[PDB]
Amino acid sequence: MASGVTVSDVCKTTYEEIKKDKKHRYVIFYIRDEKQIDVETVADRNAEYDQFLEDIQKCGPGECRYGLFDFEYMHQCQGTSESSKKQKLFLMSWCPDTAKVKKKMLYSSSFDALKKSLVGVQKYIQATDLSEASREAVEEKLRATDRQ
Repeated sequence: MASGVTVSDVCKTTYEEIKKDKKHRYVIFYIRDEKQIDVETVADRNAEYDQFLEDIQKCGPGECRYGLFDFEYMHQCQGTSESSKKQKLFLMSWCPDTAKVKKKMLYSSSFDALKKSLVGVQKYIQATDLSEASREAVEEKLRATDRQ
């Protein structure tokens, strides 16, 4: 990583689909050649967050990953179960920053780089280790930027 990342076309095609048809519920980005952004994992609502969690950590422990998720979250308030169905896009960087510095240098540039490609996402948050990246930890950061 020499500060300045190239986004692969796989990211564009996924975004153009997820923005219109959104049958690519969440796209997992991987870091390409340690200087480019790539898409090496895609999944839809057929898989749940548990399967998502297990599969990514199975694919690799300590490297850089990203995830753009467009889902309709129903937020209810005041004990009134109106359930405000709000579709929200979130970007999450799955990368152990606490690991090898050569690895965290890579996502350092690309974290802001892909924001240009998947522009329109609401919140971008990083999750380092499996302790920080869990299904519950995912719902916490998505509601933290919401409104009661």
